[PDB]
Amino acid sequence: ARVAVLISGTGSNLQALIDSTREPNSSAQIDIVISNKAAVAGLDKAERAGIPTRVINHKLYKNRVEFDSAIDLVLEEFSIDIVCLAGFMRILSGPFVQKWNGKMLNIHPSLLPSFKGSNAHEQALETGVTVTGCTVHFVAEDVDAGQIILQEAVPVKRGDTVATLSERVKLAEHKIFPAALQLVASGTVQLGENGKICWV
Ligand SMILES: Nc1nc2[nH]c(CCCc3csc(C(=O)N[C@@H](CCC(=O)O)C(=O)O)c3)cc2c(=O)[nH]1
Ligand SMILES: NCC(=O)N[C@@H]1O[C@H](COP(=O)([O-])[O-])[C@@H](O)[C@H]1O
Repeated sequence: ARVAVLISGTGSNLQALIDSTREPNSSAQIDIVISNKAAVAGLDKAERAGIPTRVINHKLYKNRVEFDSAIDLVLEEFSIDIVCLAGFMRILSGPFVQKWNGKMLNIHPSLLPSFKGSNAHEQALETGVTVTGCTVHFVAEDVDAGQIILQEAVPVKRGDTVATLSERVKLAEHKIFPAALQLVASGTVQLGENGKICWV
C-alpha cells in the first residue's frame, strides 16, 4: 500500500513510520510527505530518507476545501492508498474526509475520547489524570472522534509539564502509529461498512 504522511512540525512520528515501513515485512511504503508549513524539521527527515516532499501552505487558500483539494491533487499524483496525519494540525473538510474514509489515520496524544483537540497534554495536566496515552484512529468528519485502531497508556508523573509528558507519550506514539499503519496496509484492520472497526 502506498502511503502519504502529512506533517506540520518536528516529524518524530514521521521518522518512526519511515523506520517501520522500510523493514522487509512492511506492507506500506511512504511515497510522499506533505507539510502545510515551510522549513519544519520533518521535511529535513523526509529529505534525508530520500522521500519526496511538498509544501502546501494553507494560508494561501481561501478556505479549507480549496486547501484540501490541493492536498488531494498530490495524493492522486502519487497514487496514494493510505494517508497518515502525523503531527498535522489542520482540521480537514467533510468531503475530503469522506473521500478518504477508511483510508486515513491520525495520531492523537491522549486516550480518546478524553482530551480532544489541539492541546491534549495541557488538558490532561489541568484535569490531573495520572494515566494518559495516545490513540491512532480512522479520521471521521467530527474531529478526534473516528474509529479507534490502537491506543497505549502512558503514566503522568508528578511535576510533569507539557515538555516532559509529551516526550514520554511520543515514545508510545512511535510504537502504535507504525503498528496501526501495518494493520491497515496489510488489510488486517479495516473500517467496516457499519462504520465500526473490523479485524479480519
Ligand atoms: N475532519 C477531521 N480533521 C482532522 N484533522 C486532524 C489532524 C489535526 C487535528 C486537530 C485537533 S484540534 C485542531 C485545530 O484546532 N486546528 C486548527 C489550527 C490550530 C493550530 O494551528 O495549531 C485549524 O485547523 O483551524 C486540529 C484530525 C482530524 C479529524 O479527526 N477529523
Ligand atoms: N491534534 C494532533 C496532535 O496534537 N498531534 C500531536 O503532535 C505531535 C507531533 O509530533 P511530531 O511532529 O514529532 O510527530 C505528536 O505528539 C502528535 O500526537
